[PDB]
Amino acid sequence: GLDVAISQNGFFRLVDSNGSVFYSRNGQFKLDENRNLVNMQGMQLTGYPATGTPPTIQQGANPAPITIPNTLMAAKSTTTASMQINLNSTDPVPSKTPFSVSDADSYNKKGTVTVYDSQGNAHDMNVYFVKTKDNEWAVYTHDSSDPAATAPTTASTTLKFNENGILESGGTVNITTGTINGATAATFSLSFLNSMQQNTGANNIVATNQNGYKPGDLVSYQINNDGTVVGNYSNEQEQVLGQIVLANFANNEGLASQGDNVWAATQASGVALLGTAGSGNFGKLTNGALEAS
Repeated sequence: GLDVAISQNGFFRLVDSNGSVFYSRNGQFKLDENRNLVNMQGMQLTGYPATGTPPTIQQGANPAPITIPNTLMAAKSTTTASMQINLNSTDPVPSKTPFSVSDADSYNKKGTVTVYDSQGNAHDMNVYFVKTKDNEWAVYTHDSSDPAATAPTTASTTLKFNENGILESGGTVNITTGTINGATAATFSLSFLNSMQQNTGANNIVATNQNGYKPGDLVSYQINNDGTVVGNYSNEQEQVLGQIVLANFANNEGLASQGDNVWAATQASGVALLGTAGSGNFGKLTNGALEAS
């Protein structure tokens, strides 16, 4: 239940299911099963549609019932990931060889980042750091979520730090996951940007990130003060969904009262002249609204 009623001039422009056009300052809307914003009589709020990719609102558009679709979005295979680590320059070179994901004294640090394939399966990617000599650290990776994956015997990259402990080379490497339940692997660039070798400390992962996700439910929608309607999604992205139109008449005294505070245009009032809040004839909405799904 949204509330964007108008203490100002301007009317919202509504249509009934037959396309007849009505006007009201009442701003109480519910999102119905048809994915329209409707008043208590079931009339549909109208505005300019969004078109293109990315979707945008054009100046040339016919007002139409606002929709807030409601259709899902696909999954998203990971193509980037990052891990920022602080490594201890005083760490020992492990004496236990060879490196093995199962021998905890064969490496200096282990971290994890969960990535996704196109089907949305999670792959828990384990990342192991093995100090090889002064200022150099071999990095092994392994998809812990794939039982058929070969154990890592060769490093995916080697981090080299300069005398000041700043990352000098080896900080970017393409990784391919294993496969899960017959689905194709993810292939992503793994970045160690902003990783450093401290003069003294304990090996510690400060941050990880990646850009994939599972077909997953999302979050909120809002009406901005220019009447643009935007959806907010759980992938940290947004989509414009429409833009509410306002109407003005040459003679408001001529409008036919329909009861409640709803009105119809007449010969006496003149035709509705349309625009948007915050432009031309119309000032901004007093605030807008924000609603969780």
